[PDB]
Amino acid sequence: GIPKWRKTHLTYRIVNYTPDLPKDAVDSAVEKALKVWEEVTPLTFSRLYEGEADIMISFAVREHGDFYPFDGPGNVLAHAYAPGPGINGDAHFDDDEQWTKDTTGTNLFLVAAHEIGHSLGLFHSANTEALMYPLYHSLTDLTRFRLSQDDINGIQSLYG
Amino acid sequence: GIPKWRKTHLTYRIVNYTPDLPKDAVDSAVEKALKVWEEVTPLTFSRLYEGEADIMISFAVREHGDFYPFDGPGNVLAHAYAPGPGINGDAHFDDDEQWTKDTTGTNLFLVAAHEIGHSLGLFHSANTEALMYPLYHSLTDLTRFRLSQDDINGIQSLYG
Ligand SMILES: CC(C)C[C@H](NC(=O)[C@H](CCc1ccc(-c2ccc(F)cc2)cc1)C[C@H](CCCCN1Cc2ccccc2C1=O)C(=O)O)C(=O)Nc1ccccc1
Ligand SMILES: CC(C)C[C@H](NC(=O)[C@H](CCc1ccc(-c2ccc(F)cc2)cc1)C[C@H](CCCCN1Cc2ccccc2C1=O)C(=O)O)C(=O)Nc1ccccc1
Ligand SMILES: [Ca+2]
Ligand SMILES: [Ca+2]
Ligand SMILES: [Ca+2]
Ligand SMILES: [Ca+2]
Ligand SMILES: [Ca+2]
Ligand SMILES: [Ca+2]
Ligand SMILES: [Zn+2]
Ligand SMILES: [Zn+2]
Ligand SMILES: [Zn+2]
Ligand SMILES: [Zn+2]
Repeated sequence: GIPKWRKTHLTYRIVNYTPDLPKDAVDSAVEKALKVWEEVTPLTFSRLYEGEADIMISFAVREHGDFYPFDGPGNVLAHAYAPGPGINGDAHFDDDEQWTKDTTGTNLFLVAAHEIGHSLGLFHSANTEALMYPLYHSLTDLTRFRLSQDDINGIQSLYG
Repeated sequence: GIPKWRKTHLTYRIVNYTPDLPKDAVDSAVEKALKVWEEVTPLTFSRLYEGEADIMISFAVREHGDFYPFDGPGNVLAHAYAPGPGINGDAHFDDDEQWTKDTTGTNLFLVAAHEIGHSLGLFHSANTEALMYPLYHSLTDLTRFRLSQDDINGIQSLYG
């Protein structure tokens, strides 16, 4: 079993942008989310501006080309696929959500970090404070965010 | 993508039993859980008493031969793998839980039905009342259980 990338150097591409935030803010959020994982593993990510990258990142609403259509405001916020070729490893964000860079609304960085966890092969955690918990919740202060030991052990068991 | 069985006739085997309930009660719970899905799809399940079946069902505690050890009482109640050969499609139940046939404790039938959903290729639902919701909750009256329309649409989109 054990679904994981057979390589440690991964590429990603931000296929399109959400109009909720300025371009630079989307880039920063995605970059930060990736750094969260690079800090505790031997993985590195390189950005591509064309073609197909291992991790294709996009914002879409309702039916968007795959088997799982989004559901409008609320409920499912995004979805990501486990490691593998093609659609696998990709992360889609529901643009019917209002993506933010702060504590209000739906914070892009927080959700992006979680989705990338799935793209790397992680399942959910039972720890209510773990990044990989199933339900989203906003933080009072973003600087209070940190990976729980559960998150670290999980990703390290897969890579190193 | 779309992880699903390439066949509609599946076999299952109850590899071992939990001492929490009498044998006949475990068989009944598993049988009922399978019937839940047979009622809304063209799938059929046949029981095997030896060798490897597509869906291997077992009760275990802590480290049990796979990559994901159980965690003692509470937290993760069980885990099942998506369709595929070998360990894929299998469902493991944490025996550190007290499995019951009624509304108290951890109801085996309810959890088994959910796990089988995963074994068939389903992901979680955002509907708090759907069988495929991420968090377990006991019912006041078992006869009040029924698949939500979300559960039905999901399994039917995969099979028929
Ligand atoms: C019952 C759930 C639907 C509830 C819903 N949750 C989601 O939307 C999740 C949110 C993920 C998340 C969790 C914790 C933190 C966090 C924040 C701060 C922090 F400090 C720590 C952690 C951050 C992000 C996104 C998807 C859902 C995948 C669903 C299953 N599916 C379908 C599918 C299709 C294709 C591929 C895979 C899959 C697949 O898995 C995922 O889990 O990745 C939720 O909370 N909604 C919500 C919350 C508040 C307000 C409004 C709505
Ligand atoms: C944050 C969660 C951990 C919380 C926890 N949830 C679980 O344990 C789930 C329970 C499933 C379930 C949900 C609803 C109903 C129901 C009941 C009545 C009804 F009317 C309708 C519905 C029935 C069953 C089982 C696993 C967890 C998979 C975890 C991720 N992992 C690891 C992994 C390893 C290998 C393979 C795959 C996977 C994989 O996915 C799964 O989702 O299948 C919970 O609730 N605990 C709890 C609740 C109450 C008291 C004590 C504890
Ligand atoms: Ca991909
Ligand atoms: Ca949504
Ligand atoms: Ca939006
Ligand atoms: Ca199997
Ligand atoms: Ca447990
Ligand atoms: Ca037990
Ligand atoms: Zn999608
Ligand atoms: Zn998730
Ligand atoms: Zn297991
Ligand atoms: Zn589940």
